[PDB]
Amino acid sequence: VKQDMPPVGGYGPIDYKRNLPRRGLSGYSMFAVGIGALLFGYWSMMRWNRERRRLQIEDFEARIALMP
Amino acid sequence: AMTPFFWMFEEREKMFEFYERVSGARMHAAYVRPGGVHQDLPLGLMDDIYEFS
Repeated sequence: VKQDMPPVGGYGPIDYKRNLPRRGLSGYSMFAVGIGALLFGYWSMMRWNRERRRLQIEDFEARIALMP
Repeated sequence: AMTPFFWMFEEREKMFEFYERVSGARMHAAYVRPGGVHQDLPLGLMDDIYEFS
């Protein structure tokens, strides 16, 4: 009998092809994401700065009334 | 470019293992005499090359 190493009935298929997911996000919408986060931060920043100006004028009134 | 070197050297270590199972040497397997190939491959190797593919 003969006992070499053949392919056992023909092997299954072998992949070789390239693949890229191209993800993605449709980058103009990603610019919209960035500009939205930017303007979100500016809105909250504006609110906090004006409330802190209010409190800083209160500390001004403290130093004014305490002074004489 | 440190790391892709290392991913593909682990793959090359697998192929050094295949050369070792064929001949015995790590790298400098002589193994190809004139007049055909000497000391043909042992039973149980083609499936391993298929898995590696």
